[PDB]
Amino acid sequence: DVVWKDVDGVSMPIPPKTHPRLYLREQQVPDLKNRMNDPKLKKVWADMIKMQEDWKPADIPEVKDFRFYFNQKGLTVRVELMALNYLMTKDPKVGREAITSIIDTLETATFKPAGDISRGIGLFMVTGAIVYDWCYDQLKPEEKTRFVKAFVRLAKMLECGYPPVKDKSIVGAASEWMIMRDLLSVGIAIYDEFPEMYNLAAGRFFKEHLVARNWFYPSHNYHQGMSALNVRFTNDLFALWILDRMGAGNVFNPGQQFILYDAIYKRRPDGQILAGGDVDYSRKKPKYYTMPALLAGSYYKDEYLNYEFLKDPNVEPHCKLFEFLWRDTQLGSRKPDDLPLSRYSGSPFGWMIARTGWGPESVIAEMKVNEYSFLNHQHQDAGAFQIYYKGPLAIDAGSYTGSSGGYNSPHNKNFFKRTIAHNSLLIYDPKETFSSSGYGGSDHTDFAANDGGQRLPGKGWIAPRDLKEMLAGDFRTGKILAQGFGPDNQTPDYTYLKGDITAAYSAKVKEVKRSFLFLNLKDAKVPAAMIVFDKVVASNPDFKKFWLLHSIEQPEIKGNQITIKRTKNGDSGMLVNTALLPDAANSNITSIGGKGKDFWVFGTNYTNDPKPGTDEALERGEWRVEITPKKAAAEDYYLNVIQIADNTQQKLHEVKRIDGDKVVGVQLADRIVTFSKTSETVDRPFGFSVVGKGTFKFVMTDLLPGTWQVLKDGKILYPALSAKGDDGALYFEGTEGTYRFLR
Amino acid sequence: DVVWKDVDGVSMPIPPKTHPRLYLREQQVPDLKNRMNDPKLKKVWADMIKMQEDWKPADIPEVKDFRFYFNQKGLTVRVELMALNYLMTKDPKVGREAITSIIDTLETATFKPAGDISRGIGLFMVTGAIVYDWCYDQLKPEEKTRFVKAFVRLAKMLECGYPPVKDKSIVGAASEWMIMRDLLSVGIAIYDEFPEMYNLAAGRFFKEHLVARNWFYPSHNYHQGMSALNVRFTNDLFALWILDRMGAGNVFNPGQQFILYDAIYKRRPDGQILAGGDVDYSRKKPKYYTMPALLAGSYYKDEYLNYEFLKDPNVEPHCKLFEFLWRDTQLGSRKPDDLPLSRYSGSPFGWMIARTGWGPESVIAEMKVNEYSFLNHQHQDAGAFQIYYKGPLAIDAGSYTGSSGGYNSPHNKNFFKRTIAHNSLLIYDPKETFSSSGYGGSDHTDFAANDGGQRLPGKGWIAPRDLKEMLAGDFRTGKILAQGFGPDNQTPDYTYLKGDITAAYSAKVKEVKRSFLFLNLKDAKVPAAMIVFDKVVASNPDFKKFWLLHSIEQPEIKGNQITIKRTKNGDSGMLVNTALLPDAANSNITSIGGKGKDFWVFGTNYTNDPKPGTDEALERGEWRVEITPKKAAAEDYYLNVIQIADNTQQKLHEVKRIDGDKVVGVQLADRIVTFSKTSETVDRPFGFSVVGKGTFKFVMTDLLPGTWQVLKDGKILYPALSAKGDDGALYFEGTEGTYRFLR
Ligand SMILES: CC(=O)N[C@@H]1[C@@H](O)[C@H](O[C@@H]2O[C@H](C(=O)O)[C@@H](O[C@H]3O[C@H](CO)[C@@H](O[C@@H]4OC(C(=O)O)=C[C@H](O)[C@H]4O)[C@H](O)[C@H]3NC(C)=O)[C@H](O)[C@H]2O)[C@@H](CO)O[C@H]1O
Ligand SMILES: CC(=O)N[C@@H]1[C@@H](O)[C@H](O[C@@H]2O[C@H](C(=O)O)[C@@H](O[C@H]3O[C@H](CO)[C@@H](O[C@@H]4OC(C(=O)O)=C[C@H](O)[C@H]4O)[C@H](O)[C@H]3NC(C)=O)[C@H](O)[C@H]2O)[C@@H](CO)O[C@H]1O
Ligand SMILES: [Zn+2]
Ligand SMILES: [Zn+2]
Repeated sequence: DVVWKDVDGVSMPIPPKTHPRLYLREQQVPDLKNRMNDPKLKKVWADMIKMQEDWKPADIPEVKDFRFYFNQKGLTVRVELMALNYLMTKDPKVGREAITSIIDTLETATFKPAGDISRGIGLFMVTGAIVYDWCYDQLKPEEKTRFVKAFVRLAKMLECGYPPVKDKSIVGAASEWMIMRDLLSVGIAIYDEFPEMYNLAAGRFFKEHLVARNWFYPSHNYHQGMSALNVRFTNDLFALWILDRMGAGNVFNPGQQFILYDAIYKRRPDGQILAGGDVDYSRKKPKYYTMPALLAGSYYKDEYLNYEFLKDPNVEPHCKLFEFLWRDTQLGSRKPDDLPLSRYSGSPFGWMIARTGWGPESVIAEMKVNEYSFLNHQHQDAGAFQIYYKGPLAIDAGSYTGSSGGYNSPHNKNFFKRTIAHNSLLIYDPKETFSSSGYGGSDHTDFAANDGGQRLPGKGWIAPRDLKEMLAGDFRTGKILAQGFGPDNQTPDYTYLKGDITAAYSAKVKEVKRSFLFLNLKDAKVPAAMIVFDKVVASNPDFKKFWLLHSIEQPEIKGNQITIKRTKNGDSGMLVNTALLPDAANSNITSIGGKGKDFWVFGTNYTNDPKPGTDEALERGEWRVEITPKKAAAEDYYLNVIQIADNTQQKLHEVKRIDGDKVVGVQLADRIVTFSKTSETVDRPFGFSVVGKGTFKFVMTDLLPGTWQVLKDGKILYPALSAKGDDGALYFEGTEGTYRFLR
Repeated sequence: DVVWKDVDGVSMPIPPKTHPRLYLREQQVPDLKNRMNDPKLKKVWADMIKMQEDWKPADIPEVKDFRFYFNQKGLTVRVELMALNYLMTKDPKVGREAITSIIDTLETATFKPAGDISRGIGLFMVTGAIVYDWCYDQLKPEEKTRFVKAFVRLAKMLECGYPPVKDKSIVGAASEWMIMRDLLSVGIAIYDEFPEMYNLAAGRFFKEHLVARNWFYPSHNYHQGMSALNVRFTNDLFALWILDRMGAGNVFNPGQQFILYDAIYKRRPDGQILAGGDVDYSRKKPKYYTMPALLAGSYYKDEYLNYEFLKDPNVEPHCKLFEFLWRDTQLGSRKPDDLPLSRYSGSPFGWMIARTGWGPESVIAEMKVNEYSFLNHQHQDAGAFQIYYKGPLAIDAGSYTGSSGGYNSPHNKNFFKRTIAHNSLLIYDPKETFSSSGYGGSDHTDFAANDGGQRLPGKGWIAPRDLKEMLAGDFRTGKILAQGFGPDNQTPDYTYLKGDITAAYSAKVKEVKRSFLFLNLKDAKVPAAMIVFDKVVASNPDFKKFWLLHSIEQPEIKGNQITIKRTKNGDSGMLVNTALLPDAANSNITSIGGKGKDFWVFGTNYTNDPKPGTDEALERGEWRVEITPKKAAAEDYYLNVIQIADNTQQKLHEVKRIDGDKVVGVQLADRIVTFSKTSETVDRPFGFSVVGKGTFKFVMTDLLPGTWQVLKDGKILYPALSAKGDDGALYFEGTEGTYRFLR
């Protein structure tokens, strides 16, 4: 491998004194002949031969944005294949044709302003880098200088600038192609003649990008939502491949392999993915993570991810070369069916995804804390839950695009990215301000709507530059208190998550806690249920509290019982919530929605109608239920029990609130769940009563870790059970009677 | 109940303006008639009638120490029964007889200096308290003043002094009868006429005693060894009963109920208890915790503890009255047989006791970290292990008393209470001092022997006054890193404990870690095994490292195998330890022992031969094995595998050391166990190979909590398993092959 040296205060690999070193080294060159003859890889080579053809004037848009370049055609493809051919034959004149065909265009290329033009520019730099490195020994001394100058000229055009001192290192445009693929690629190629570019680009990557990613990688997830995952993660994977193939091995935390597992857990039976962050909706074509699946699966030799890639093994034209260079065509492939039904993502996330299966009958439930906010495409949705069953039931509302506009739309700023769009909690301080001066790249606004929701972190709702700035700022939004699933790893009866999300809100609250308990009921009539226990303490009793439940179609409210159904688009799922706390005498349950109220925010509706032929299921939503206390008080508690079944189901389980000693709980089906009445650690004896036939499965939470003793009807049932630290919980089986717990 | 009021800066209950309030209130008085007619409580009443008889001159010792008074006879018993009779009949002249019979003696009683005389003095005060309170309405005004004065005179004689400002509040004489029973009792009785005594005595209890006990109670154990448990804990239980019966409810952490469970777990099949702290040995009569079992069992209505009491329901004479007053004769009783085979005691202890059963064939293994030292009767034994099977095998060596002397003996100071007496670790710094100027009440010595062991905390090896001083001192000796047992709670295949005990030693070390893994092999030929993995980093490579294994009889050393047998006193157990690390080329294994070397400490043997007719089995020990590296180095590791079986078992389990990627481990029987090679958190992929037939049970420790993936032979075995925070472990079954773990 390469030598690692301290450059500008950081340990970094130095590009080896050898060519090629871009995307491969000498030793992989002889294998190109074999990859060429590989059946699997010859469609992709044929594709590249076809890309050599120039655009047809009748198809060339007037605005050539990133899509025009990413759909790479013509000269740049031709020179790349000459460079490749020179690699494989070393015929001097082939290397000459490559160099002479690209040099002049590289020097003079101009790019009219347009959507993400830096992507087109950067791709043009990559073509130059490929030739420079692959045909290096054919370069004349003057040609070397000309390339360098051209490379600098182009780099100055990028959003990150050159030096690359602009934008952000965890999110934003600089967390995409420009540094991790483009600048890096060129830096490596021209290092021997002009080391500055590498020193600067890789310097920022190693100092900032790598540090931030290695920080959250261990919890196997990403923070930009289910769409931005593609572009953002794809680029992490480019840096991974580029530096590895350069000879620096793997520079990322190996946990990087399992990040995409999240996308797998979130796949619906209808080809789409569970919502999260900036996303739009469609029902016309399945959603794919092709490139990340290719790069991650082929590097880490992961069959689950390769299965993901193989669903649609069709890369964007500009990435075809990298599939040809890097794809592992001998790697096996695995359906997700044998994967455990729940997966936990820890700090700084605190996320649980829980399923009842892997097919068309599976319930898919998401529960989130959010210890930190990464902003950009992430939403202020700490504490949010989302449930899908034969259709989206408890939904993550709003849409990224629509009639309102794009990223900068009032809809994004005032609803979509805000708490009120999610199944979370609102405490309304009428005098609270929400500074948004830093949000977006244009059409800025000083303040966003007051939604009674969570803070906008950063300098006017704008992401920090790096982890350094992030940790020193106000981006902490929560603290994971407890978590766990069991008793079986494979098919857990329950999935538990608790967070303190006080830090997500302003000083308008003193304490905001949420405990999720999802139940896999192992039952046909009623496959699943979710229990949500909330403690909210406002600094002013007069700050109105809201508990939100979003849906597509209009909910039915009958007393304490809310029914949500899917009846469209082939969806037939149903959701029924029993409101337990506050009690009947202190509970107001209302629904807001329909046209003019689908995106309602204390006065104003932030209209965002679907663009033509998009979101045919209206998953952006139209309705929400609001539960609010009748009486103004500082401290309040929410207790809600959601059941999930087919919409034709008439008889669900009856729910009982359990009132015991120091505990409040729920009993439905054959399950019992308890929480501390004040949602604090129970460090003293407590107890409650159970009435009902058969055997029940108990989950007791909020318990001081250590040895507990369980008595029933005055007699010892379990002489000693252990509550553990990660969940602070007890699980056991038992029948009806009066229970006592000793600690 | 009573009113709680804040006296001298603490919240504390005020004695009610009513009599009686000592040991009972009006409402329990009518029940005394029933208790009198209770069959179970008649023998105890008859006993008390017999105690009324005075000593016979031919039996009165010339030194009347605490035993002379605790074996209470004569006048004081008579007046107590007259007070009791007055309670039950309210015949004015009975109350008068009680008062007039005791008043003189109380005023003039003198006590010649002798062993723990404060115990006799305090008992005399209790008799006065009983009369004063129970016969209060018969007291003349001048008699009240006389009592008060007499009570003060007597209280000034106590070791704690009066005011009770002397000695210690977590250990020592002041953690016995004098405050928690005696001063407290008198204070309550005379509160209306002289509240100072209660204010002062209860003051210290509530400010100091209670705070310290409530601090460690939650982990259900005690810190003074298996003998001092009686007197020390009994007195905690007196304060419990006295304040409760006064009307203040339970002032202790309810965790108090389960402390004695420890004694139950440590009971051998021969009637004795596993060693720990200051203890002596006998094989003539079973060991009992009668009084603690009585008070704790009857107060908390615990059948397990009542069973303990009923084994020998024979209370010391001076405690007969309290059995009559407080014993629950209707309470049920339980053998320990249904109790889980392992029990964990957390902070500030970090102790695991693990068994294979509850009868004559049970192995009993103890594993200790020690996060703090309480001194007094506790030993400097952080990291120590002890194993019993059909006899004491890996022993806790030395003896409390013997030819050397008592508490102050050179044997106690230089061996018994020191690391070298235990199965732990030594790092010999030849220039280290061990200050002992504060140890003991007499015959003080400035310095104790250098045993290469653990520090002597406190001001010259003397306990702190209270928790306040303790936490601010140098009494921290360890940190629990991980713990756990499973997979089944009832009959765990493994019991795991890991601690960093660096703080137990001086700066002569940088790092000292010990991981215990006990295996219940569920096997007739070889019931159990213990694996011990040690990391030791010295500040000077030249500081000789020792790994200790103590035994009664002479060990056999054959290469890397050490065999220890019991062949005496009906004991037939055997221990075989396979030394894995250091390896053969860096391992020295020697034994020291026999006469002149049984208590050997780098130059000197601290002889302590048994007193006549004591320790028939010589459990004080005679031998130890020392394992030391051949080469001087700063960092060293010990890996030792102990198997346990009958001394007739000829063939044991073959032991294999597992050398893998980032991990070291053990394979024996059907068990696989691994540790981080540096005993650090493994946060990267790791692997190793397993060769052998059949299914194996795996326990991988030192892992980063999160989702792990297990492959073998290059294929997915387990797609996702969860290592939890408390144990940092993975557990699963598998057959032979090449294993790889991903995180
Ligand atoms: C740090 C920070 O907050 N930065 C903000 C920028 O993020 C933001 O820039 C806008 O970012 C969006 C974006 O979604 O990333 C750009 O949208 C364009 O690129 C995306 C992703 O490639 C396109 O989206 C998708 O289309 C498809 C598809 O057609 O199949 C696949 C993906 O799943 C889907 O998400 C999107 O169509 C592009 N839109 C264009 C070209 O108009 C914006 O271009 C970009 O401006 C700025 C905005 O002001 O604010 C920063 O603060
Ligand atoms: C804070 C501190 O460190 N204080 C030190 C004192 O603890 C210490 O005082 C000595 O403490 C011992 C002790 O063991 O507690 C006293 O021993 C006497 O009392 C104990 C308990 O009642 C007797 O022990 C029991 O004997 C029997 C039995 O008779 O069947 C069974 C029990 O299992 C066993 O524990 C012990 O026998 C008593 N002594 C005698 C001679 O009979 C000492 O009297 C007491 O001095 C002092 C010592 O200098 O040092 C302080 O620093
Ligand atoms: Zn959202
Ligand atoms: Zn000891």
